[PDB]
Amino acid sequence: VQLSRGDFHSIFTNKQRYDNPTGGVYQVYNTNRENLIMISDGIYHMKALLRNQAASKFQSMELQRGDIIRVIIAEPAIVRERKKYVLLVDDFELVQSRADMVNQTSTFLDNYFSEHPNETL
Amino acid sequence: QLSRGDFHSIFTNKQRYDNPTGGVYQVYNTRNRENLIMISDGIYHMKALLRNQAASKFQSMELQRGDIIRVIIAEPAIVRERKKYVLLVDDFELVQSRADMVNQTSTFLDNYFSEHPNET
Amino acid sequence: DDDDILELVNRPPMSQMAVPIKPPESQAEQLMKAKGEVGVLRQKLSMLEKTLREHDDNQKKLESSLKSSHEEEVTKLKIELERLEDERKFMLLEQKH
Amino acid sequence: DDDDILELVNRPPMSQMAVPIKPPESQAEQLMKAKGEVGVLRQKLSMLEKTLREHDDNQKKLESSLKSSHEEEVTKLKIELERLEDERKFMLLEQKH
Ligand SMILES: [Cl-]
Ligand SMILES: [Cl-]
Ligand SMILES: [Cl-]
Repeated sequence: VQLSRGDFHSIFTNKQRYDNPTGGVYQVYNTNRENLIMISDGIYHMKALLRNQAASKFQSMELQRGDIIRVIIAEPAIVRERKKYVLLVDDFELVQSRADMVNQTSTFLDNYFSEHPNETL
Repeated sequence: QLSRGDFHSIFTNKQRYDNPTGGVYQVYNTRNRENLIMISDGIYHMKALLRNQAASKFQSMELQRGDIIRVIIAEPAIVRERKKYVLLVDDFELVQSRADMVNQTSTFLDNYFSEHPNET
Repeated sequence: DDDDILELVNRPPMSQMAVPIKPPESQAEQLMKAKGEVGVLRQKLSMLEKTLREHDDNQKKLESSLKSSHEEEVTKLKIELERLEDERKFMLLEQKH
Repeated sequence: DDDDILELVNRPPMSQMAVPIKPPESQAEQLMKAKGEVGVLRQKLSMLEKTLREHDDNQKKLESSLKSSHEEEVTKLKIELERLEDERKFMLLEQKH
Protein backbone atom coordinates (compact mmCIF):
# COMPACT_ATOMS: atom_id res chain seq x y z
CA VAL A 1 0.00 0.00 0.00
CA GLN A 2 1.28 3.49 -0.99
CA LEU A 3 0.14 6.89 0.27
CA SER A 4 -0.89 9.72 -2.09
CA ARG A 5 2.50 11.50 -1.55
CA GLY A 6 2.12 15.30 -1.31
CA ASP A 7 -1.65 15.19 -2.13
CA PHE A 8 -2.59 17.67 0.70
CA HIS A 9 -0.55 20.32 -1.22
CA SER A 10 -2.34 19.39 -4.52
CA ILE A 11 -5.81 19.79 -2.87
CA PHE A 12 -5.22 23.53 -2.19
CA THR A 13 -3.14 24.40 -5.33
CA ASN A 14 -4.78 22.35 -8.17
CA LYS A 15 -8.40 23.41 -9.05
CA GLN A 16 -9.50 19.91 -10.38
CA ARG A 17 -8.11 18.44 -7.10
CA TYR A 18 -9.81 21.14 -4.90
CA ASP A 19 -13.15 20.61 -6.77
CA ASN A 20 -13.06 16.91 -5.86
CA PRO A 21 -10.43 15.91 -3.17
CA THR A 22 -11.36 12.20 -3.19
CA GLY A 23 -9.41 8.97 -3.86
CA GLY A 24 -6.43 10.01 -1.70
CA VAL A 25 -4.59 7.37 0.41
CA TYR A 26 -3.59 8.70 3.83
CA GLN A 27 -2.07 7.43 7.15
CA VAL A 28 -3.65 8.51 10.49
CA TYR A 29 -0.92 10.70 12.11
CA ASN A 30 -2.52 11.58 15.51
CA THR A 31 -5.78 11.03 17.51
CA ASN A 32 -16.25 16.11 21.34
CA ARG A 33 -13.16 17.10 19.21
CA GLU A 34 -12.36 13.34 18.74
CA ASN A 35 -13.52 13.72 15.08
CA LEU A 36 -10.68 16.18 14.42
CA ILE A 37 -7.59 14.11 13.55
CA MET A 38 -4.17 14.57 11.89
CA ILE A 39 -3.57 12.73 8.56
CA SER A 40 -0.34 12.13 6.59
CA ASP A 41 0.25 12.00 2.82
CA GLY A 42 3.91 10.97 3.39
CA ILE A 43 5.29 14.50 2.92
CA TYR A 44 2.74 16.74 4.62
CA HIS A 45 0.49 16.23 7.59
CA MET A 46 -2.77 18.18 7.90
CA LYS A 47 -5.94 18.23 10.07
CA ALA A 48 -8.99 16.22 8.96
CA LEU A 49 -12.48 16.79 10.31
CA LEU A 50 -14.54 13.58 10.14
CA ARG A 51 -18.25 14.15 9.54
CA ASN A 52 -21.37 12.14 8.71
CA GLN A 53 -20.62 8.37 7.90
CA ALA A 54 -16.81 8.86 8.38
CA ALA A 55 -17.24 10.19 11.94
CA SER A 56 -19.36 7.06 12.80
CA LYS A 57 -17.00 4.55 11.03
CA PHE A 58 -13.78 6.01 12.56
CA GLN A 59 -15.29 5.95 16.10
CA SER A 60 -16.79 2.43 15.91
CA MET A 61 -13.68 0.90 14.29
CA GLU A 62 -11.44 2.82 16.80
CA LEU A 63 -9.01 3.89 14.11
CA GLN A 64 -5.69 5.21 15.36
CA ARG A 65 -2.15 6.43 14.38
CA GLY A 66 -0.72 4.15 11.65
CA ASP A 67 -4.01 3.07 10.02
CA ILE A 68 -4.25 3.75 6.30
CA ILE A 69 -7.53 5.12 4.82
CA ARG A 70 -8.82 6.13 1.37
CA VAL A 71 -10.99 9.25 1.29
CA ILE A 72 -14.30 8.69 -0.67
CA ILE A 73 -16.23 11.93 0.12
CA ALA A 74 -14.38 15.08 1.06
CA GLU A 75 -14.47 18.90 0.92
CA PRO A 76 -11.46 21.23 1.13
CA ALA A 77 -11.77 24.11 3.63
CA ILE A 78 -9.55 27.04 4.69
CA VAL A 79 -10.46 28.91 7.94
CA ARG A 80 -9.14 31.67 10.29
CA GLU A 81 -8.56 34.34 7.56
CA ARG A 82 -6.85 31.74 5.30
CA LYS A 83 -4.43 30.63 8.12
CA LYS A 84 -5.93 27.14 8.87
CA TYR A 85 -6.32 24.18 6.47
CA VAL A 86 -8.76 21.27 6.97
CA LEU A 87 -10.02 18.36 4.86
CA LEU A 88 -13.67 17.67 5.70
CA VAL A 89 -13.99 13.85 5.36
CA ASP A 90 -17.61 12.57 4.96
CA ASP A 91 -16.70 9.03 3.87
CA PHE A 92 -13.57 6.85 3.67
CA GLU A 93 -12.54 3.19 3.50
CA LEU A 94 -9.98 1.34 5.67
CA VAL A 95 -7.01 0.29 3.52
CA GLN A 96 -4.63 -1.10 6.20
CA SER A 97 -4.70 -1.37 9.98
CA ARG A 98 -1.71 -0.38 12.14
CA ALA A 99 0.87 0.04 9.35
CA ASP A 100 4.33 1.47 10.10
CA MET A 101 4.59 5.30 9.85
CA VAL A 102 5.68 6.19 6.28
CA ASN A 103 7.10 9.48 7.67
CA GLN A 104 7.39 10.84 11.24
CA THR A 105 9.29 14.04 10.26
CA SER A 106 6.54 15.32 7.89
CA THR A 107 5.69 19.01 7.44
CA PHE A 108 2.52 20.58 8.82
CA LEU A 109 0.61 21.79 5.71
CA ASP A 110 -0.44 25.11 7.39
CA ASN A 111 3.22 25.86 8.20
CA TYR A 112 4.14 25.26 4.49
CA PHE A 113 1.39 27.55 3.14
CA SER A 114 2.30 30.31 5.68
CA GLU A 115 5.76 30.34 3.99
CA HIS A 116 4.29 29.90 0.46
CA PRO A 117 0.95 31.87 0.70
CA ASN A 118 0.47 32.67 -3.02
CA GLU A 119 0.13 28.95 -4.07
CA THR A 120 -3.48 28.55 -2.69
CA LEU A 121 -6.79 28.98 -4.57
CA GLN B 1 -41.36 -16.32 65.49
CA LEU B 2 -42.94 -18.55 62.78
CA SER B 3 -46.62 -19.58 62.70
CA ARG B 4 -45.71 -23.11 64.02
CA GLY B 5 -47.79 -25.86 62.38
CA ASP B 6 -50.03 -23.37 60.45
CA PHE B 7 -49.76 -25.33 57.14
CA HIS B 8 -51.67 -28.16 58.92
CA SER B 9 -54.31 -25.65 60.22
CA ILE B 10 -54.87 -24.28 56.65
CA PHE B 11 -56.17 -27.67 55.39
CA THR B 12 -57.95 -28.88 58.59
CA ASN B 13 -59.60 -25.70 60.02
CA LYS B 14 -62.38 -24.18 57.82
CA GLN B 15 -61.91 -20.53 59.12
CA ARG B 16 -58.15 -20.94 58.37
CA TYR B 17 -58.80 -22.47 54.87
CA ASP B 18 -61.31 -19.65 54.07
CA ASN B 19 -58.60 -17.05 54.77
CA PRO B 20 -54.98 -18.45 55.02
CA THR B 21 -53.35 -15.05 55.60
CA GLY B 22 -51.21 -13.57 58.41
CA GLY B 23 -48.93 -16.60 58.65
CA VAL B 24 -45.19 -16.03 59.32
CA TYR B 25 -43.05 -18.52 57.29
CA GLN B 26 -39.42 -19.20 56.41
CA VAL B 27 -38.24 -19.91 52.81
CA TYR B 28 -37.10 -23.59 52.82
CA ASN B 29 -35.91 -24.06 49.18
CA THR B 30 -35.71 -22.06 45.86
CA ARG B 31 -35.81 -22.80 42.05
CA ASN B 32 -42.61 -19.68 36.25
CA ARG B 33 -40.96 -22.88 37.80
CA GLU B 34 -38.93 -20.30 39.86
CA ASN B 35 -42.26 -19.07 41.37
CA LEU B 36 -42.84 -22.48 42.94
CA ILE B 37 -40.93 -22.49 46.27
CA MET B 38 -40.82 -24.56 49.55
CA ILE B 39 -41.91 -22.75 52.73
CA SER B 40 -41.65 -23.69 56.42
CA ASP B 41 -43.87 -23.12 59.44
CA GLY B 42 -41.28 -24.63 61.84
CA ILE B 43 -42.95 -28.08 61.94
CA TYR B 44 -44.10 -28.67 58.37
CA HIS B 45 -42.70 -27.60 55.04
CA MET B 46 -45.01 -27.24 52.03
CA LYS B 47 -44.91 -25.88 48.43
CA ALA B 48 -45.91 -22.26 47.75
CA LEU B 49 -46.86 -20.94 44.31
CA LEU B 50 -46.10 -17.22 44.08
CA ARG B 51 -48.46 -15.29 41.84
CA ASN B 52 -49.29 -11.68 41.00
CA GLN B 53 -47.32 -9.06 43.14
CA ALA B 54 -45.73 -11.82 45.28
CA ALA B 55 -44.12 -13.44 42.17
CA SER B 56 -42.66 -10.02 41.14
CA LYS B 57 -41.52 -9.09 44.73
CA PHE B 58 -39.84 -12.45 45.44
CA GLN B 59 -37.93 -12.37 42.11
CA SER B 60 -36.77 -8.71 42.35
CA MET B 61 -35.79 -9.11 46.03
CA GLU B 62 -34.02 -12.42 45.26
CA LEU B 63 -35.47 -14.15 48.29
CA GLN B 64 -33.77 -17.36 49.26
CA ARG B 65 -33.68 -20.14 51.85
CA GLY B 66 -33.61 -18.63 55.34
CA ASP B 67 -35.68 -15.50 54.64
CA ILE B 68 -38.81 -14.93 56.74
CA ILE B 69 -42.08 -13.66 55.16
CA ARG B 70 -45.65 -12.89 56.26
CA VAL B 71 -48.38 -13.98 53.83
CA ILE B 72 -50.90 -11.15 53.11
CA ILE B 73 -52.96 -12.64 50.23
CA ALA B 74 -53.23 -16.40 49.83
CA GLU B 75 -55.47 -19.23 48.61
CA PRO B 76 -55.27 -22.89 49.70
CA ALA B 77 -55.13 -25.52 46.94
CA ILE B 78 -55.15 -29.41 46.83
CA VAL B 79 -54.45 -30.36 43.21
CA ARG B 80 -53.12 -33.76 41.69
CA GLU B 81 -54.91 -36.87 43.03
CA ARG B 82 -54.85 -35.19 46.55
CA LYS B 83 -51.11 -36.06 46.90
CA LYS B 84 -50.41 -32.32 46.01
CA TYR B 85 -50.96 -29.49 48.61
CA VAL B 86 -50.04 -25.92 47.68
CA LEU B 87 -50.45 -22.39 49.12
CA LEU B 88 -51.09 -19.85 46.34
CA VAL B 89 -49.35 -16.66 47.59
CA ASP B 90 -50.51 -13.42 45.87
CA ASP B 91 -48.92 -11.00 48.36
CA PHE B 92 -46.49 -11.13 51.31
CA GLU B 93 -44.18 -8.87 53.31
CA LEU B 94 -40.50 -9.43 54.19
CA VAL B 95 -40.10 -9.98 57.94
CA GLN B 96 -36.37 -10.92 58.12
CA SER B 97 -33.62 -11.53 55.56
CA ARG B 98 -31.38 -14.64 55.73
CA ALA B 99 -32.36 -15.83 59.24
CA ASP B 100 -31.03 -19.16 60.56
CA MET B 101 -33.21 -22.22 59.76
CA VAL B 102 -35.79 -22.66 62.55
CA ASN B 103 -36.00 -26.38 61.59
CA GLN B 104 -34.10 -28.43 58.97
CA THR B 105 -35.73 -31.79 59.87
CA SER B 106 -39.32 -30.57 59.19
CA THR B 107 -42.05 -32.80 57.72
CA PHE B 108 -43.33 -32.44 54.16
CA LEU B 109 -47.05 -31.55 54.60
CA ASP B 110 -48.17 -33.89 51.71
CA ASN B 111 -46.34 -36.80 53.37
CA TYR B 112 -48.21 -36.04 56.69
CA PHE B 113 -51.65 -35.91 55.02
CA SER B 114 -50.95 -39.19 53.09
CA GLU B 115 -50.60 -40.83 56.55
CA HIS B 116 -53.52 -38.81 58.04
CA PRO B 117 -55.96 -38.48 55.05
CA ASN B 118 -59.23 -38.39 57.17
CA GLU B 119 -58.43 -34.84 58.34
CA THR B 120 -58.86 -32.54 55.25
CA ASP C 1 -43.50 -32.69 37.35
CA ASP C 2 -45.28 -29.74 39.08
CA ASP C 3 -47.19 -28.63 35.85
CA ASP C 4 -50.59 -29.23 37.61
CA ILE C 5 -49.60 -26.64 40.31
CA LEU C 6 -48.09 -24.16 37.78
CA GLU C 7 -51.48 -24.26 35.99
CA LEU C 8 -52.96 -22.24 38.91
CA VAL C 9 -50.64 -19.17 38.27
CA ASN C 10 -53.34 -17.58 36.03
CA ARG C 11 -56.43 -18.87 37.84
CA PRO C 12 -58.44 -15.73 38.73
CA PRO C 13 -57.60 -14.66 42.32
CA MET C 14 -60.37 -14.49 44.95
CA SER C 15 -58.74 -11.28 46.26
CA GLN C 16 -59.37 -8.05 44.40
CA MET C 17 -56.09 -6.86 46.04
CA ALA C 18 -54.12 -9.47 43.97
CA VAL C 19 -52.75 -7.61 40.91
CA PRO C 20 -51.18 -9.19 37.82
CA ILE C 21 -47.68 -7.95 37.05
CA LYS C 22 -46.40 -8.35 33.44
CA PRO C 23 -43.25 -10.59 33.39
CA PRO C 24 -40.11 -8.36 33.43
CA GLU C 25 -38.73 -7.49 30.02
CA SER C 26 -35.14 -6.48 29.35
CA GLN C 27 -34.37 -3.10 27.76
CA ALA C 28 -33.45 -5.00 24.53
CA GLU C 29 -36.91 -6.76 24.45
CA GLN C 30 -38.69 -3.53 25.21
CA LEU C 31 -36.76 -1.54 22.57
CA MET C 32 -37.55 -4.18 19.89
CA LYS C 33 -41.26 -4.14 20.78
CA ALA C 34 -41.36 -0.33 20.75
CA LYS C 35 -39.55 -0.22 17.31
CA GLY C 36 -41.93 -2.87 15.99
CA GLU C 37 -44.98 -0.89 17.30
CA VAL C 38 -43.60 2.26 15.56
CA GLY C 39 -43.56 0.42 12.20
CA VAL C 40 -47.06 -1.01 12.71
CA LEU C 41 -48.49 2.40 13.73
CA ARG C 42 -46.79 4.10 10.73
CA GLN C 43 -48.42 1.46 8.40
CA LYS C 44 -51.88 1.95 10.05
CA LEU C 45 -51.58 5.75 9.73
CA SER C 46 -50.49 5.67 6.06
CA MET C 47 -53.46 3.34 5.30
CA LEU C 48 -56.00 5.43 7.24
CA GLU C 49 -54.95 8.69 5.45
CA LYS C 50 -55.57 6.92 2.08
CA THR C 51 -59.03 5.76 3.37
CA LEU C 52 -59.99 9.31 4.60
CA ARG C 53 -58.93 10.75 1.18
CA GLU C 54 -60.95 8.01 -0.68
CA HIS C 55 -64.06 8.53 1.52
CA ASP C 56 -63.67 12.33 0.79
CA ASP C 57 -63.38 11.70 -3.02
CA ASN C 58 -66.44 9.34 -2.76
CA GLN C 59 -68.49 11.94 -0.78
CA LYS C 60 -67.77 14.47 -3.60
CA LYS C 61 -68.63 11.93 -6.36
CA LEU C 62 -71.90 10.72 -4.65
CA GLU C 63 -73.04 14.33 -3.95
CA SER C 64 -72.40 15.31 -7.61
CA SER C 65 -74.43 12.26 -8.84
CA LEU C 66 -77.17 13.19 -6.30
CA LYS C 67 -77.39 16.86 -7.41
CA SER C 68 -77.42 15.75 -11.11
CA SER C 69 -80.18 13.13 -10.48
CA HIS C 70 -82.27 15.77 -8.62
CA GLU C 71 -81.78 18.42 -11.37
CA GLU C 72 -83.03 15.81 -13.96
CA GLU C 73 -86.23 15.23 -11.87
CA VAL C 74 -86.78 19.00 -11.37
CA THR C 75 -86.27 19.53 -15.18
CA LYS C 76 -88.87 16.75 -15.98
CA LEU C 77 -91.52 18.45 -13.72
CA LYS C 78 -90.74 21.98 -15.08
CA ILE C 79 -91.17 20.57 -18.64
CA GLU C 80 -94.49 18.96 -17.51
CA LEU C 81 -95.61 22.37 -16.06
CA GLU C 82 -94.77 24.32 -19.27
CA ARG C 83 -96.76 21.67 -21.27
CA LEU C 84 -99.90 22.27 -19.09
CA GLU C 85 -99.32 26.04 -19.29
CA ASP C 86 -99.21 25.76 -23.12
CA GLU C 87 -102.34 23.53 -23.11
CA ARG C 88 -104.35 26.22 -21.28
CA LYS C 89 -102.91 28.92 -23.66
CA PHE C 90 -103.92 26.69 -26.67
CA MET C 91 -107.40 26.38 -25.21
CA LEU C 92 -107.74 30.18 -24.83
CA LEU C 93 -106.38 30.74 -28.36
CA GLU C 94 -108.73 28.30 -30.16
CA GLN C 95 -112.37 29.23 -29.42
CA LYS C 96 -114.62 26.25 -28.56
CA HIS C 97 -118.06 28.13 -28.81
CA ASP D 1 -7.76 26.22 19.53
CA ASP D 2 -9.77 24.53 16.64
CA ASP D 3 -13.30 25.78 17.36
CA ASP D 4 -13.48 27.45 13.83
CA ILE D 5 -12.69 24.00 12.35
CA LEU D 6 -15.18 22.07 14.61
CA GLU D 7 -17.89 24.54 13.54
CA LEU D 8 -17.88 22.86 10.06
CA VAL D 9 -19.19 19.49 11.49
CA ASN D 10 -22.81 20.61 10.81
CA ARG D 11 -22.18 22.71 7.66
CA PRO D 12 -24.45 21.19 4.97
CA PRO D 13 -22.35 18.85 2.78
CA MET D 14 -21.88 19.42 -0.94
CA SER D 15 -22.43 15.68 -1.51
CA GLN D 16 -25.90 14.24 -1.45
CA MET D 17 -24.15 10.92 -0.52
CA ALA D 18 -22.98 12.43 2.82
CA VAL D 19 -25.51 11.30 5.47
CA PRO D 20 -25.62 12.51 9.08
CA ILE D 21 -25.54 9.71 11.62
CA LYS D 22 -26.76 10.43 15.17
CA PRO D 23 -23.97 9.85 17.80
CA PRO D 24 -24.49 6.38 19.45
CA GLU D 25 -27.37 6.16 21.89
CA SER D 26 -27.66 3.69 24.76
CA GLN D 27 -30.58 1.27 24.91
CA ALA D 28 -32.03 3.41 27.80
CA GLU D 29 -31.93 6.62 25.61
CA GLN D 30 -33.37 4.75 22.68
CA LEU D 31 -36.14 3.12 24.78
CA MET D 32 -37.31 6.54 26.02
CA LYS D 33 -37.38 7.99 22.51
CA ALA D 34 -39.08 4.89 21.08
CA LYS D 35 -41.77 4.91 23.88
CA GLY D 36 -42.35 8.60 23.18
CA GLU D 37 -42.72 7.89 19.41
CA VAL D 38 -45.19 5.04 20.17
CA GLY D 39 -47.37 7.44 22.21
CA VAL D 40 -47.29 10.14 19.52
CA LEU D 41 -48.18 7.68 16.72
CA ARG D 42 -51.00 6.14 18.83
CA GLN D 43 -52.39 9.71 19.47
CA LYS D 44 -52.22 10.54 15.69
CA LEU D 45 -54.04 7.26 14.85
CA SER D 46 -56.75 7.76 17.53
CA MET D 47 -57.29 11.32 16.15
CA LEU D 48 -57.43 10.16 12.49
CA GLU D 49 -60.07 7.45 13.32
CA LYS D 50 -62.21 10.21 15.00
CA THR D 51 -61.78 12.38 11.82
CA LEU D 52 -62.81 9.47 9.47
CA ARG D 53 -65.88 8.79 11.69
CA GLU D 54 -66.79 12.56 11.71
CA HIS D 55 -66.35 12.90 7.90
CA ASP D 56 -68.59 9.74 7.58
CA ASP D 57 -71.26 11.24 9.97
CA ASN D 58 -71.04 14.55 7.96
CA GLN D 59 -71.49 12.71 4.60
CA LYS D 60 -74.67 11.08 6.06
CA LYS D 61 -75.93 14.40 7.54
CA LEU D 62 -75.27 16.45 4.31
CA GLU D 63 -76.96 13.78 2.12
CA SER D 64 -80.03 13.72 4.45
CA SER D 65 -80.28 17.57 4.28
CA LEU D 66 -79.87 17.35 0.47
CA LYS D 67 -82.61 14.68 0.03
CA SER D 68 -84.96 16.69 2.35
CA SER D 69 -84.50 20.01 0.43
CA HIS D 70 -84.92 18.24 -2.98
CA GLU D 71 -88.13 16.50 -1.74
CA GLU D 72 -89.49 19.97 -0.66
CA GLU D 73 -88.74 21.37 -4.17
CA VAL D 74 -90.27 18.27 -5.88
CA THR D 75 -93.39 18.64 -3.63
CA LYS D 76 -93.75 22.39 -4.60
CA LEU D 77 -93.66 21.47 -8.38
CA LYS D 78 -96.08 18.50 -7.93
CA ILE D 79 -98.48 20.90 -6.13
CA GLU D 80 -98.22 23.35 -9.09
CA LEU D 81 -98.84 20.44 -11.55
CA GLU D 82 -102.02 19.33 -9.73
CA ARG D 83 -103.23 22.99 -9.71
CA LEU D 84 -102.81 23.21 -13.53
CA GLU D 85 -104.41 19.76 -13.94
CA ASP D 86 -107.43 21.00 -11.92
CA GLU D 87 -107.55 24.30 -13.88
CA ARG D 88 -107.70 22.48 -17.26
CA LYS D 89 -110.26 20.02 -15.71
CA PHE D 90 -112.51 23.00 -14.76
CA MET D 91 -112.02 24.73 -18.15
CA LEU D 92 -113.24 21.53 -19.88
CA LEU D 93 -116.16 21.21 -17.48
CA GLU D 94 -117.15 24.84 -18.26
CA GLN D 95 -116.74 24.20 -22.07
CA LYS D 96 -119.57 21.58 -21.74
CA HIS D 97 -121.49 22.57 -18.51
CL1 LIG E 1 -49.05 -14.35 38.02
CL1 LIG F 1 -25.95 0.14 26.32
CL1 LIG G 1 -104.12 25.61 -3.43
